[PDB]
Amino acid sequence: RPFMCTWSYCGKRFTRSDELQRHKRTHTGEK
Ligand SMILES: [Zn+2]
Repeated sequence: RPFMCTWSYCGKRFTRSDELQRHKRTHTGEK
């Protein structure tokens, strides 16, 4: 699965691109 978050500290792979969008959406700060 070519879906991995860029957050190194995160250390978690994904199966859907949408996940990273929303998950990363709150990886830091708040936005
Ligand atoms: Zn992540």
